[PDB]
Amino acid sequence: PRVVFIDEQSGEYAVDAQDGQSLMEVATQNGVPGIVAECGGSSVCATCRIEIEDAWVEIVGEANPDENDLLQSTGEPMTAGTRLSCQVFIDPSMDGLIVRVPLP
Amino acid sequence: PRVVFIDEQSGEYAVDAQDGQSLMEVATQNGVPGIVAECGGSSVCATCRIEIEDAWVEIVGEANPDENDLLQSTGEPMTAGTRLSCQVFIDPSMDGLIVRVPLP
Ligand code: FES
Ligand code: FES
Repeated sequence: PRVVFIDEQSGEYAVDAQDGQSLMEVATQNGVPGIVAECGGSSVCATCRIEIEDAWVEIVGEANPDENDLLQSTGEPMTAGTRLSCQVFIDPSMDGLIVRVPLP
Repeated sequence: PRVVFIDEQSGEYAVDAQDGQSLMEVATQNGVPGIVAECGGSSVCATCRIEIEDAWVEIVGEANPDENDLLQSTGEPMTAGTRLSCQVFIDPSMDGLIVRVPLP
């Protein structure tokens, strides 16, 4: 599936993901700046945090409870589309997904 | 990933799924009774309906707008877990997923 990453300082990365890859894996494997897997997908580091662009927020689904716990406690206020990219796994429904990378 | 289908009359089917299969595709390919894909995954026939069970309800996420609309229009019972299985796609987070198959 096609996944787009908004670097709102520089433009949109378009990557071709495979099914079952986590969003964080598709970013770190395609050199998308701003996503780092410090804790390796354990919902501790919150460094992989991404923002689902509005149209896709219902598709992707709200954050899991562990995500919601972490994202409401570590740093920036979360919104409807805020997710840990390590918790979002690519699948056919997500072809064309647009996500924004919280950046500098 | 492992998926479990409850026939509440009969027991629990256990199936090994692959990433990127829809849950409906998992049910129909492994002979899980009560799941029919009449419209073939276009959110019309609603004969693929399931109910996510237990703590999987947050993991999978609520129904998408097309599912909610269809489940409203057809008067189908909808709980927090109610999904069109054709709209739910297997990915690594769902290993162990338990869903209820509404049966007779
Ligand atoms: S990689 Fe640490 S929270 Fe996602
Ligand atoms: S197959 Fe018809 S709505 Fe799922």
